[PDB]
Amino acid sequence: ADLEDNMETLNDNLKVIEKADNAAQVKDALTKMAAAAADAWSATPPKLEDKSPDSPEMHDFRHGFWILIGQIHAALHLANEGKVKEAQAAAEQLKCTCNACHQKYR
Amino acid sequence: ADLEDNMETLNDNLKVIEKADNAAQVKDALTKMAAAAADAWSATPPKLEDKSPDSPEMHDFRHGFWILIGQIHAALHLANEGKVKEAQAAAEQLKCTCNACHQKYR
Amino acid sequence: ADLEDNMETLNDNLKVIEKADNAAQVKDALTKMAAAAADAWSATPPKLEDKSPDSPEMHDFRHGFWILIGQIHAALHLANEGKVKEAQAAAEQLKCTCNACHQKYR
Amino acid sequence: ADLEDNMETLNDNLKVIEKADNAAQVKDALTKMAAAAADAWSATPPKLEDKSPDSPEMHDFRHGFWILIGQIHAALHLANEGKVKEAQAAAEQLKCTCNACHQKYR
Ligand code: HEC
Ligand code: HEC
Ligand code: HEC
Ligand code: HEC
Ligand SMILES: [Co+2]
Ligand SMILES: [Co+2]
Ligand SMILES: [Co+2]
Repeated sequence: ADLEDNMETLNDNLKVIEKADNAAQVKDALTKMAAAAADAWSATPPKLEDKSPDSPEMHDFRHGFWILIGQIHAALHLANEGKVKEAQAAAEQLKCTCNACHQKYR
Repeated sequence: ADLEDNMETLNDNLKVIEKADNAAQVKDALTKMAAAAADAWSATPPKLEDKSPDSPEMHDFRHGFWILIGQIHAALHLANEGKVKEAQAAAEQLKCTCNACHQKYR
Repeated sequence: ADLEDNMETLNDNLKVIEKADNAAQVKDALTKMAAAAADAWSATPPKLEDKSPDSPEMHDFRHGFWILIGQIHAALHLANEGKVKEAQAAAEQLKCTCNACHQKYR
Repeated sequence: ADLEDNMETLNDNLKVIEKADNAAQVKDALTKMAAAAADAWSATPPKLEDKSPDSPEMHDFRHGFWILIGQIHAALHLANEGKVKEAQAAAEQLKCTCNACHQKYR
């Protein structure tokens, strides 16, 4: 999917996680975030189009998704074992990763 | 120093970094925040003084300073590279982690 | 490429790095290793193939490539700074992470 | 405690974890490792004695304990859950962090 749609998927499912009651909903929302992040890994953002696909900026772009994916993965571990509030607090910290990439590249 | 002094250190040195002119000034303030974060790591915040030190809430509290310290290290690494403005942007992003802990435990 | 071929790309490029004489060779090789690692991410290894894709085992498998990719990125960071010796030593240390996953899933 | 005594604690408790047989054993050994890495953070290694305490080298040194403490804390999360196999696998991957710092600064 394109970068914009993966970003909507990330945004929509963070909202799902915030308002969720129960493990299964959080787990499904995180699984979809992980898939959208993995898909977005390979995109070139509008503001880096004139940069070489191996420039530091493009490396650091992919590095932001690497951080995000690890955080999603860890939240998924918590959700998978029923720790819903812990998973939600993990999701609130990973918002900071969204913000840091957005400040540099959005 | 106690937890309240550490937080004032963190807060004050965010302002120092924002208005700094050169890499040495950023590096010194970040060093002070790394020390105040490492010191707060072992504190018990008032809202958790009725939980056990070996409790999921205290482990999360401690984990929060570990996150903050890694982000402070990343910003120092930029300062050690002479990248003043980048280190300053990274110091600004710390606020998201400050807030994420405060939401839970302040 | 399949997992086999990703694994063989990782093996070959470690040698490339080991015998490299400039930063551009090391960067190149580390970039191909990052690529193959990301490709190996989504694979299912034989020894887990009668296992649920949601199992702790398959989560751990994926986590192992997340670890590897992070170390490769750190080695790339050093290569971008022209630190051929540091980047080579970091590359050589990747073998511990290679070996650690092999011990579990091979 | 001195750096040697902390490394002895780290080393001895790795071995206990590899040969442990109940949860509390792993948890207690990890808890001790957590403490020893915390203490060691603030030390100066012999090969870095004639370097500025705020040089990149001493910063990288401290950062290596930051990585190690993070990994110990994730292993401890598993142990505190009853996931002892898990946690022992996490223990094996920590060795790579030991080795990487040793190669550089021991
Ligand atoms: C990141 C850089 C920051 C900054 C700038 C601040 N904090 Fe914290 N903080 C935490 C707790 C539990 C408290 C309550 C302390 C108490 O009531 O005793 C605070 C408080 C503060 C303050 C107010 C201090 C006061 O005297 O009332 C300020 C100005 C402040 N902080 C700044 C806990 C945490 C964290 C736990 C993991 C983290 C991380 C931060 N705070 C981060 C920051
Ligand atoms: C990870 C779990 C480990 C383990 C099991 C050990 N270390 Fe370290 N280590 C570091 C340095 C600078 C030294 C030399 C200290 C000196 O010269 O005084 C060591 C040494 C050791 C030893 C040998 C102790 C002896 O006196 O012979 C042992 C058994 C040992 N270590 C175990 C530095 C670091 C780190 C810095 C970031 C990290 C992390 C580790 N070591 C990790 C571990
Ligand atoms: C880089 C490493 C990023 C991370 C991590 C996250 N986002 Fe992002 N996002 C990024 C870019 C470069 C852009 C601009 C894309 C474009 O085509 O202009 C975006 C955009 C968004 C948007 C707006 C999408 C749109 O319709 O234009 C949203 C809603 C968004 N991102 C959300 C989001 C969330 C919730 C994230 C963490 C969970 C996140 N993004 C991470 C780059 C990066
Ligand atoms: C798990 C997270 C792994 C990491 C990290 C690395 N490897 Fe790997 N490797 C893994 C598996 C499950 C296998 C078995 C593949 C199979 O289909 O049986 C392998 C295999 C290899 C091989 C042999 C290739 C072959 O066709 O048999 C090699 C040379 C190899 N692996 C090397 C290697 C290197 C150099 C790595 C990192 C730099 C590395 N592996 C990481 C799982 C995982
Ligand atoms: Co579209
Ligand atoms: Co492929
Ligand atoms: Co768990």
